[PDB]
Amino acid sequence: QVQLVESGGALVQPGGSLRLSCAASGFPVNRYSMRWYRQAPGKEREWVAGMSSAGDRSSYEDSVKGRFTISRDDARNTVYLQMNSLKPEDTAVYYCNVNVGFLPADLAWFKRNTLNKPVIMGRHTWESIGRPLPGRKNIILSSQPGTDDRVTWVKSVDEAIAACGDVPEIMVIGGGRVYEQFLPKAQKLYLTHIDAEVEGDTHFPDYEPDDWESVFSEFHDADAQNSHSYCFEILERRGGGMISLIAALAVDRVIGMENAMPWNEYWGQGTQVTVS
Ligand SMILES: NC(=O)C1=CN([C@@H]2O[C@H](COP(=O)(O)OP(=O)(O)OC[C@H]3O[C@@H](n4cnc5c(N)ncnc54)[C@H](OP(=O)(O)O)[C@@H]3O)[C@@H](O)[C@H]2O)C=CC1
Ligand SMILES: COc1cc(Cc2cnc(N)nc2N)cc(OC)c1OC
Repeated sequence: QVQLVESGGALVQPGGSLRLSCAASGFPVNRYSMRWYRQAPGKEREWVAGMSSAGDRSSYEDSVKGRFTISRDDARNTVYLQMNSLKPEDTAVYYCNVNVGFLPADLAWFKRNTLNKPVIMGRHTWESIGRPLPGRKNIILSSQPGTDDRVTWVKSVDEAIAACGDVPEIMVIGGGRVYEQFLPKAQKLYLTHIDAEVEGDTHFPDYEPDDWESVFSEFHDADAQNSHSYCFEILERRGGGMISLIAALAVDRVIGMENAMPWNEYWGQGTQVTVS
């Protein structure tokens, strides 16, 4: 449905020039602000350049100012990154990005309901967040050794729970495969229901409503602060422990698309630029 694919990456000599393009599908580039990011080898993703919805404002990161220029062709539904005077430090995977909404209310809800609790998440969700959640014991499930010694890495559901210790509540924070496993064990669901019709590749497991009793619920219209209407909800299991799940669900239980939340943004595949 919605898809971005970059091209133009190449091996290029220092001082040379390159032009990246990002072909968009499923939406018009001139309706949203488009952004370029890049991730140098074994480094964290950084923002490179962006262009506003109307095409009037172009912003650049310090290290590329005067060398890169972003532009777009409304007809070809494509964004471009002209890169000149390439430096070896420009070496990275370059990623196209579209900003289709924001929902800070859900992130405030998430923070408020997880601070001072341990959080369990799968490896893909760790990658989607990209950073430890401060003020929380982070527990990541993965069959493979960890890659970040700031968080606790575990190899099984039972170890994840044991890693939490004796706490009154454990928060399972995603993603789809992890939710499936912890749903049968959960006493409580914190849900954000988002009024967004999006396809994704990750879903919240179907929970049966008669299994669950709503103890809190609160609908908020969309406005200039949250671009989709949303409804917070807290459910308790009829006939239950300390395990809670917290998740934000768009229509039909979609929770994710390529390690991002599709009510807010979509990412491209990335194109490799090597300056050497
Ligand atoms: N809207 C929302 O509320 C949320 C949305 N999301 C979205 O969900 C998507 C990711 O969900 P998903 O793709 O399901 O991946 P998950 O985040 O559930 O993590 C999957 C990985 O976790 C590890 N894992 C899971 N169970 C076990 C186990 N029993 N023992 C060992 N390792 C285990 C494996 O890692 P390995 O392969 O290393 O063994 C597995 O591949 C992303 O798009 C993200 O944006 C994420 C969080 C919340
Ligand atoms: C703190 O930032 C993120 C948090 C989450 C997890 C999460 C986010 N919102 C809700 N309601 N439940 C969750 N389990 C997921 C994210 O990406 C999928 C985040 O980055 C945007």
